[PDB]
Parts: sequence; C-alpha cells; structure tokens
Amino acid sequence: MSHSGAAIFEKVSGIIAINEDVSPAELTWRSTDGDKVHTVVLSTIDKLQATPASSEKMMLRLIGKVKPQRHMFSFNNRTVMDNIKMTLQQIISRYKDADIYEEKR
Amino acid sequence: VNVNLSREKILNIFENYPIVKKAYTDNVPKNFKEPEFWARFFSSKLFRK
Amino acid sequence: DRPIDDIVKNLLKFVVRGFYGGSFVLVLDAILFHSVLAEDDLKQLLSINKTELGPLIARLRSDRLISIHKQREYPPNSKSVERVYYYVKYPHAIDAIKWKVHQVVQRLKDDLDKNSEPNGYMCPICLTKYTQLEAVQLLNFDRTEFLCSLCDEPLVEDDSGKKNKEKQDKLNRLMDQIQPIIDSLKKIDDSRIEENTFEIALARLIPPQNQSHAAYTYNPKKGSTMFRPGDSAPATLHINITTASDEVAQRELQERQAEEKRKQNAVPEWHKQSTIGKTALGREERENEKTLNDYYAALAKKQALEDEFEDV
Amino acid sequence: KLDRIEFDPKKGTFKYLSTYDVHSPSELLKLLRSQVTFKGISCKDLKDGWPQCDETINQLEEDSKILVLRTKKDKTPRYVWYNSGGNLKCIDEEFVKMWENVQLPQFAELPRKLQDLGLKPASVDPATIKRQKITNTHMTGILKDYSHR
Ligand SMILES: [Zn+2]
Repeated sequence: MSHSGAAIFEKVSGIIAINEDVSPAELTWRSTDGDKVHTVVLSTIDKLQATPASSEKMMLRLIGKVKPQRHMFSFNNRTVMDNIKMTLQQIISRYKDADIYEEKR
Repeated sequence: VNVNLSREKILNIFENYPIVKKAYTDNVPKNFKEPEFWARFFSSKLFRK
Repeated sequence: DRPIDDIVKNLLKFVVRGFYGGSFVLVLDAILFHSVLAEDDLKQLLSINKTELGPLIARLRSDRLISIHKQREYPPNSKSVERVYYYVKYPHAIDAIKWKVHQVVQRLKDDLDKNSEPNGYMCPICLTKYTQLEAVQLLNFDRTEFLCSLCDEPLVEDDSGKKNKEKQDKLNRLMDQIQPIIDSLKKIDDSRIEENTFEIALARLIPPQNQSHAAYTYNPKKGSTMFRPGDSAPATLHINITTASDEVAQRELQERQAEEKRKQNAVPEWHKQSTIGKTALGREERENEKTLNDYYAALAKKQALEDEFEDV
Repeated sequence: KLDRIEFDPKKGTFKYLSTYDVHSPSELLKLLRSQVTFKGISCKDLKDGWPQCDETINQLEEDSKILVLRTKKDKTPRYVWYNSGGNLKCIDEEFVKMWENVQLPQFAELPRKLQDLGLKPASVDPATIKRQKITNTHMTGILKDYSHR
C-alpha cells in the first residue's frame, strides 16, 4: 500500500505508516520490536524536504513551523520513497491551505 | 490549479446533489472544517462521478 | 499484495511443506514473510547454526526456490564485506516446480508401463538381469531350463509380477495428494507474473532487526558494463472561497486590468497630436438607525545533520 | 521498582511477571499470529511459568497449527513459529524420494523443454534479454537557453 512502508528513524529500522482515519492525520513510525514509537501531527509541518534522485541517500525531512522541530526518515527503496512522498505532499499542501484560509478569515 | 467557489454556487451544489449535503452536514462541525471538506470533495472520486 | 502474489506464495508454501523437511519450511517461510534477507539476519531469525543453514540454502538454491545476490557493502566505520541476500524468483521457482511435478508423474507412469511388461530373468550367482528375448537364446540343448552364460547355472524368474496393482495405487494416491499444486499452476498460467530482482524485492522489505548490520540497499556501480549469468530480467488542488468584499475587489481588479490593457494598446501621446510647436528634444444616520432599532424593539415588546535537500 | 514483579494493590501482593503470558493453546496461537516479524518465541522462556509446554506444543505440531524447531540430541521443542500454510505433512516419503531424485535441467534450457512438452514456460532464456568566438559578451550570464520553444 501507499500508506505504509519500511523506514529508518534515529538509526533504528522500523515501519512508517500514515494514519488518516483519525483527524488530524498523523504520521507514525514504529520500530520492528515496538520498543520505540514516534508520532508527528502533520499540521505542525511547515516544509517537506527530500533527497534528490541523483544521490545514493533516500532521506526525507519534515520541518515543523515555529528551534523548529525536525523529523528525518530514511528509506530503502526509491519506489517506496516516491509513493510515500506523493501521499505526504498531498496532506501537507491541504493542511497549509487550511491554515492559510483560517489566518485570512 | 486554482478553482474559485462562491456562496451561491455552494448553495446550488447542495440543492442539486443531496448526497453532498448529507456528507457536509454530518462532517463539517464534527471532524474537519468546510475548506478541508471542499478540498477533499474536489480531490475525491465522488466529484468525478 | 496482489491476489496472484498470494496464490504463488501459497503454492511455494505447499510445495516446501510437502516435499521438503521442516528446516526448509522455516527458511523459506522466513524469506517469504520478508523480502531479500541477509545471511546474518536469517541466522538470527531462525537461531540455527551456519553449518545447519548450509544444506538448506544449498538445496533450495539447487531447486531454484531461492535466488542469491552478492554485493559489496561499505560501512562508514568498518571494513567493507560482501553480504549475501536470499529471495524468491517466482518465475524460476514456478518453472522448477512445474517441471519437477511433470517429471515425477511421468516417472511413475513409465514405471507402471514397464511393470505391465513381462518379468524377465535373473542369475543368482552373477546377479545379471536377462530379458525374455535375451534368455530365449541361452536355453540348454534339452529345452528344459534357461542357463546363464558366465555361470552356466539355471536362471530364476524375476519379481514385480504382483506390483501391477501397487503402482496404479501409488499413482492414484500421488495425483490426489498433488492436486493443490495443479490448481495453483492453472491460476498462475491464467495470470502473468513479473520476474523479481533484488532491487524490486527490496521495495516490499520488512526490516528483520532494529540495527541489522546488512545494508538493505541496491547501489549499482556507475558505468559497469559487466554482465553476470542470470542477472537480468525482461498534482495539487487549491480552492478559493469568495465573499462580498472579495467580489467587489475582484470587479475592481478586472476594471483596472481592462484600463491597463487599453493603455497598453493605446497610441502614444506624441502620435496622438501633432507636436510641431514644441521645443526640440534633447538633454447623523447612525443616530437615526439607533432610534429606529429602539422603536422597533419597543413595538415588538408592546405586541408581545545538514546535507543536500530539495523543497517540494 | 523491578519490572519483573507485578504489584496487586487489592491484596498487596508481589507476583512474578512472565515474559510471554501464555497458559493456553489459544493464547499461544494468537501470540504467535500477532508477531510482526518471523522471530521465533523461545521455548526456554515459554516453559517458565507454564507447568507443561511440551505436551501442548506437540499437540499443536500434530495438528499443524504451529511450526516447531526441535533439538538434535533429543526431541525437545525450541523456538516456534506460526504456520501460515496448510498441513505440515501431506506427501508420502515414497514421493518425496522421487522429488529429490529428479534433477532440474540447465537453467537456460528449462523453458525450451517445458515448451516442447506443451507446458507454458514462465521464464525466458537470459541470452535473449537484450541489454539497453562569442561576439557579444556583455550579455554573458544573462541569456537563458530557450533552445526548444
Ligand atoms: Zn550368471
């Protein structure tokens, strides 16, 4: 699926998933053993950075709007990285538009 | 891509499509706001159908 | 996961469970649950020795139920090591299973056909088999007994006379037991499967360990024309809602744009009029509303980590 | 303070907290099904806190509900896994031996033989896989290359 995949966080391998059923949508990374769990609310994310396809690294960063919070995820397959990146882009853009509307009104 | 909407057009959409009104009334105050609802509706396959 | 993927996984599981031991089932089930799996990760997962893992991997590789992929990995703070990964190449595995099933069935059928033939003869001393035709030319001058050539001893009739029913029973049993594979192969033939590669399999990887030493990545060398045997295979939507103030502002902006457009296409001032005589060019209601509202209210009352990054 | 002891405030007791709270085959099956990886659960720590475990594990092995890795010196259950497949025993040794005897032909020649026998081959021979004086300079650094439209 496009809502889950393998990812590495803080040098720990695990599974990253995107929970959209519960509002607001949140991105949750769980280690393989389950000892480590991380959850980030996408409403806080300001910008979405991604490593170029011409580099051996498959990193993807989410910077939170304000010492701004920074979340880094490393992927294993470029196809998985792209499939996750498009889905994340959609949600980030929608949340930014919602914030813009709220501020304007 | 930018799409423009107005209050009159929103009312026309609700009048012409009762399903949209049904999904709007039960969700606008509960889960997400009207802008997010409209964006999701436009991105959804329901609008295409 | 596609339904054809599920079907082929079930076929592989059944074949391994039925035609192989238990450790084979463990290894192949691990490599089916996960994508390409490193040797160390497999060893840690199954808690089996290298010597024990050896025969299993070797037999599965000979049967082509598991493929191998060796690549050089360079840890940032350790000597590089060539790590071995194990995965399943579905087309090759399916072809091997199909061929082996056909061969087994053909072998049993040929054995039945051979057993249906006459028995033959055997020599107790030299333990030599003689067909009926070959024995017919060795009988003694008395036409009483068949004599061996090397031993000059009477021959003994061969066995397998009574197995005629046993072989048929074996075939009947085997077909029933092997029924599932045939149906799975029918569905597989109906569908089309794409050949798997190390990189492709990495896309479905479930990490075995939190800090597995093996780097589950495929970084091919640049401009490497070397070819190894059997190493190749065949928007954003934004919505804007308007209000009355925005409507009046929009009409005002449209009017301004029209004015700018007409100015852009308008003729210049010098061309508009003949400039001969010019010097040559060179260097209160609010209280009224309030009382209205009060009076109407009275009326109503009365009535009631720094690196390259790309923005996206 | 230790994590291996559970406190009961109803009576004020200190009870042992087993690693895997398993006291029934149903619990064992669900616990094995809940695993997110293929790492077996050790019988050494499963046996602790369970008066009998080998009997239940063998009962499930005969029923093909779980996969059991047994010791070599003597039959004794070790790390077990969930059996995602069917029956663990469904083919006779008389046929297993024939399967072992059958030897696969050369990889490059297998598809041709399968096609000759009328069976659709799901592969191809790898040999067939075809691999596949600038005049003005004061404007330098200004002109973008609109080469195509
Ligand atoms: Zn003889």
